[PDB]
Amino acid sequence: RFLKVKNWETDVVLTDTLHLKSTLETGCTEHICMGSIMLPVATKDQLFPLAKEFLDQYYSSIKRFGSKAHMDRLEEVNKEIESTSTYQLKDTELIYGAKHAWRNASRCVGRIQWSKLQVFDARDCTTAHGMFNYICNHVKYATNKGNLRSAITIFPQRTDGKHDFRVWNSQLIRYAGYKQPDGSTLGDPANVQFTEICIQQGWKAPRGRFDVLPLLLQANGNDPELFQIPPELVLEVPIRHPKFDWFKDLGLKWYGLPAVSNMLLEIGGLEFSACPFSGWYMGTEIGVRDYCDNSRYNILEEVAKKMDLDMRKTSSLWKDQALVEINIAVLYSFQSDKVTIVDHHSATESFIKHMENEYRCRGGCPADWVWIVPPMSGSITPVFHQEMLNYRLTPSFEYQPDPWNTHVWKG
Amino acid sequence: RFLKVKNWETDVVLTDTLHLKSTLETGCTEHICMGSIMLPTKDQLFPLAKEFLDQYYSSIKRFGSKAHMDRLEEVNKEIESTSTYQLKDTELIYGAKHAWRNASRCVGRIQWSKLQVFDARDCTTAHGMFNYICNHVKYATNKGNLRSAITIFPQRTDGKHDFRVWNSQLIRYAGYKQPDGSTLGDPANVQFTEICIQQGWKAPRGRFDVLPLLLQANGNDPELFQIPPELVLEVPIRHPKFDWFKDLGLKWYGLPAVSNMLLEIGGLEFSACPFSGWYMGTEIGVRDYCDNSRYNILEEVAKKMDLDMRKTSSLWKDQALVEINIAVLYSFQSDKVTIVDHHSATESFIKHMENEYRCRGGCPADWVWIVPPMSGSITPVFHQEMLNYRLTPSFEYQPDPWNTHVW
Ligand code: HEM
Ligand code: HEM
Ligand SMILES: Cc1cc(N)nc(C[C@@H]2CNC[C@H]2NCCNCCc2cccc(F)c2)c1
Ligand SMILES: Cc1cc(N)nc(C[C@@H]2CNC[C@H]2NCCNCCc2cccc(F)c2)c1
Ligand SMILES: C[C@H](O)[C@H](O)[C@H]1CNc2nc(N)[nH]c(=O)c2N1
Ligand SMILES: C[C@H](O)[C@H](O)[C@H]1CNc2nc(N)[nH]c(=O)c2N1
Ligand SMILES: [Zn+2]
Repeated sequence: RFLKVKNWETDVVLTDTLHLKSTLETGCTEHICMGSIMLPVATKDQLFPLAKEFLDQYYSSIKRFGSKAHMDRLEEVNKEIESTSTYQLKDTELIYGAKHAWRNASRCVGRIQWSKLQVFDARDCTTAHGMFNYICNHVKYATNKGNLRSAITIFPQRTDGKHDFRVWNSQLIRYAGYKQPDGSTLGDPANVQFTEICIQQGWKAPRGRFDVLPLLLQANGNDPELFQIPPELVLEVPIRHPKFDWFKDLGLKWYGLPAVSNMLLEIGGLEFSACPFSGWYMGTEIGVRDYCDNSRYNILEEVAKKMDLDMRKTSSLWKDQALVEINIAVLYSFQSDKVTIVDHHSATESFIKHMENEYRCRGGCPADWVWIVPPMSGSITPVFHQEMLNYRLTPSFEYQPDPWNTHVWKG
Repeated sequence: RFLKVKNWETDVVLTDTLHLKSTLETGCTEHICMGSIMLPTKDQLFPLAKEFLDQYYSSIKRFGSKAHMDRLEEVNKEIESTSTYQLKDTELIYGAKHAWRNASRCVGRIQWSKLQVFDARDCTTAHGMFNYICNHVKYATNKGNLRSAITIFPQRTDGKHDFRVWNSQLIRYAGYKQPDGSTLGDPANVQFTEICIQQGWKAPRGRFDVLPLLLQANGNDPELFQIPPELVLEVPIRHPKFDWFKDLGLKWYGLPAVSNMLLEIGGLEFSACPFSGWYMGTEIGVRDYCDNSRYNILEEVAKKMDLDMRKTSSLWKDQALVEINIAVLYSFQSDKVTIVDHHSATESFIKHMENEYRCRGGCPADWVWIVPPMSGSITPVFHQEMLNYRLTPSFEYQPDPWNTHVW
C-alpha cells in the first residue's frame, strides 16, 4: 500500500509508505470520518511486544539492528518484564523516545524542530517538592532570557496506576480565571475550574486579569501540593501595537513560554503521565485563540470599538479587521522584547519543507490538517493546499483525563 | 452506533444516528484518516432503486402503503425489461433536493428545500442544452436577486451516450499562457481555454473573458456557444474606504454554477446537472483573487496600501486579504446582487445543523471544507465537531470529459 498526497498549489505529489508501520486506531471507519472530533494498567502479555517494536525501532535508528547489543537488550528487557512486570528505559532510549513522540505528533506544526529537544530525565524524583524543583529548572532553561529552547522533563513512569505522577495544571504557566456572581469572568475563562481547585487547595488568589496560576503537583499518587513559580522565572510580554498607541491601554500581556503539562508520553509500552514539554509560540495561538475566542479573553469588540470600525453589519468584516490588528500587535510585542515567536506564514512554510523531507527520508509524515492549518488566513498559508494523511505512530503523546476527575483523595 | 458531536464554544452536544444509513465509503479506515484528500447492471440497479423509493415514500408518510408497494413493483418491472427506469417528476425533485441536502462540503444547505428543479430530460442536442442553460442562467440570476436552481439532462444509458457540460462552471473567465511566461486571466482554466480555441473559439485574450459553453449531447462531439452577455451579471469591484481600489480593473460574475458534477438518484446517473446558488464572499475574495495559483493579487493590493512587505510578520498579506474581502462584499451589496459573508453563512449553517439533528438525526459535514478559508476560528463552525459520511442521493465528481471522450 503506497498512498499519494498532492499539493494543489505546486502539484508536488508525495508517496506514503510509513502509514504501514502504524499500529493504533484513528476513530474513523470506512463509513465515517471523525477527523474533526477533538477526542475520538498494562499486562505482561501486552508489554513485551510493545517493548520489542520500540527497541527494534531504536536499534534500527542507530544502525545496530540485529547486533549483539540489540539482542542482549531485548533479552534483558524481557527478563526484567518477567521479573518485575515492567522495565526501565536507558537514558539514550528515553531521549530517542521523547524526540520521536514529538516527531510523531500529527497536530504539531512545529515539528521541523523535533530533533532539537532538550530532555530532562526526572525519573529519580520522589516528591512534589522534587517535582517543583525540576519544573523551575525546566522553565529557566527553556526560557533562556527570551531565546527560547525546546525542552521536556520526564517524571517516573506509571506502575500500578495508583502511584501516578501528575502535573494538575494543563500548562506550566497560565492565567487564573474567576467567575463573578453576575456571571462575567475575570481573567481567562478556560482556567475557571482549575483556579477554583487551587483556591480550595489554599491558594490565595490576587483576583486580577492576569494572575499566573500556582503549580499543583502530584507525586507517587499522593494528594497534589501547591507551589508558586518564582515570578522572576516567568517571562511576560506587555502587548502593544506598532501604529496604534491606544493598544497598550487595553492592559494586555501574555507569557512567553508555552508548556503543555497534561499529556501522557508513551514509549515502548511505558506510560509517562507527567512529562511537561515546551517550545515557543506561533503568534496566532495567542492573538487568534487566547485573545479572540468568544470563550477566552474575547477582546474583538473592544478592539473594534477603539478602531472605530463599522460594527452594524458582520459584512463590514470588522471582526476580521480587528483580528489582524491584534495578531500584528502580538508579533510586534514579542519581537521588540526579543522573545522567540513565529508567525503563521513562516511556521507553515517550514512545516511544508519538514513534511517533504520526512516523506523523502522516512516514508511519510502523519499530519492532522484540521489542526495544522492556522485559525486565521487559512488559504494564504501553504498547508491549506497540502493534502495530508493522519495516522498514529508510537512513541506518542496522548491525552489523559483531568486528574481531579480520577484522583483518590487520601487526606 | 450512536455518535456525539460537541461544540467547544457553546457546549451544545448533538447525537448522530443518521450515519447508520450511510452506504458509500469515505476513503478513511480504522488506521488512516483521509479527511484532507480532495478526491478520496440489472442486479446492481434494483436495490439502489428500492433504497431510494423507500426513503421517498417514508418522506411523504406513505411507507408500506399501496402506492409505495405498487411503485416498487412498477420499477422492478421496468428494470427487468429495459435495464433502467424513469423517475417520476416528484421523485426527481425529491432526489435533487436531497443530493444538495446530503452535500457534506456545502455550507449553504440551510436553503436545500428551496431549489428550483428544471427537468431537461426531454433534451436531445447541444443547441437544446444551450437553450436550457440560458433559461437556467436567466431564472437563477433574476436581475441580481439570485434563486437556487438545477437543470437536469438525460440520465446515462450505456455510458457512450453521455450528456456532459465540459465547463466546470457555467460562467468562468479564460486563462491564457503568454510569451512572457506569466498567465493572463484565470490560470485554473488555461487547459479548458485551449480546448475552446482548439474547437474554434475566437478568444478576445483579456483578463476577464467569459468562456463559451462547450456542450456534449448524447455522446456526440461537443459544440461551442457564447452565453448572451446580457444574461451574465457581473460586479465591478470597488472599496468603501479606498478610492484607488476600482483601478485594479477587477470584477467578478454574480452566478456561481457548478456544471461538472454527477447527480446520482436511486442508482440513476445524471452526468449533466448544472446547479447554481449564490456566492459566499470568501470564495471570490480569498480563493479566486488570492490563491497563489489563481488571480494572485495580494502583492498588488499590499503595494497600493503601502504596507510593510519586507517581513511576513507584519501580516501585510493578512491585512490586504481582509480589505479585498470587504471590497467584494461592498460591491455585490451596492449592486444588489445576492452575496453572503462567511460570518452569516456559518452562523446559518450551525442553525441548519441543529435543525437537521433534531429533525433528521444528523447532518453529514466535512469540516475541512465548511470552515472558511479566512478567519476560521472567529466563525462558529471552527469550534463545531462534525461527522462526515456519504448519503445518497448525492452529487459526485467525475472525470473531465476530454480525458474520456471518444471523438
Ligand atoms: C518549538 C516550537 C513549537 C511550535 C511553534 C509548536 C506549535 C504547535 C501548535 C500551533 C499546535 C496546535 C495546538 C493548538 O493550536 O492548540 C501544537 C500542538 C502540539 N504540539 Fe507543538 N509546537 C512546538 C513545540 C512542540 C514540542 C517541543 C512538543 C513536544 C516535545 C510539541 C508537541 C505537540 C503536541 C503533542 C501537540 C498536540 C496538542 C494537543 O493535541 O492538544 N510541540 N504545536
Ligand atoms: C445558496 C447558496 C449556496 C452557498 C452560499 C453555497 C456555498 C458553498 C461553498 C462555500 C462551497 C465550498 C466550495 C468551494 O470552496 O469551492 C460549496 C460546495 C458545494 N456545494 Fe454549495 N452553496 C450554495 C448553493 C448550492 C446548491 C444550490 C447546490 C446544489 C443544488 C450546492 C451543492 C454543493 C456541492 C455538491 C459542493 C461540493 C462541490 C465540490 O466539492 O466542489 N450548493 N457550497
Ligand atoms: C509545546 C507547545 C508549543 C506551542 N507553540 N504550542 C503548543 C500548543 C498547546 C498544547 N495543546 C494545545 C495548546 N494548548 C491549548 C489547550 N488546549 C488543549 C487541547 C484540547 C482541548 C480539548 C480537547 C482536546 F482533545 C484537546 C505546545
Ligand atoms: C452552487 C454553488 C454555490 C456556491 N456559492 N459555491 C459553489 C462551489 C463551487 C463549486 N465547486 C467549487 C466552487 N468553485 C470554485 C472552483 N474550484 C473547483 C474545486 C475543485 C478543483 C480541483 C479538484 C477538485 F476536486 C475540486 C457552488
Ligand atoms: C471541532 C474542531 O475539531 C476543534 O475546534 C479544533 C479545530 N482545529 C484546531 N486546531 C488547533 N491548532 N487547535 C485547536 O484547538 C483546534 N480546535
Ligand atoms: C488539500 C485540501 O484538502 C484542499 O486545499 C481543500 C481544503 N479545504 C477546502 N475547502 C473549500 N471550501 N474549498 C476547497 O477548495 C478546499 N480545498
Ligand atoms: Zn477520517
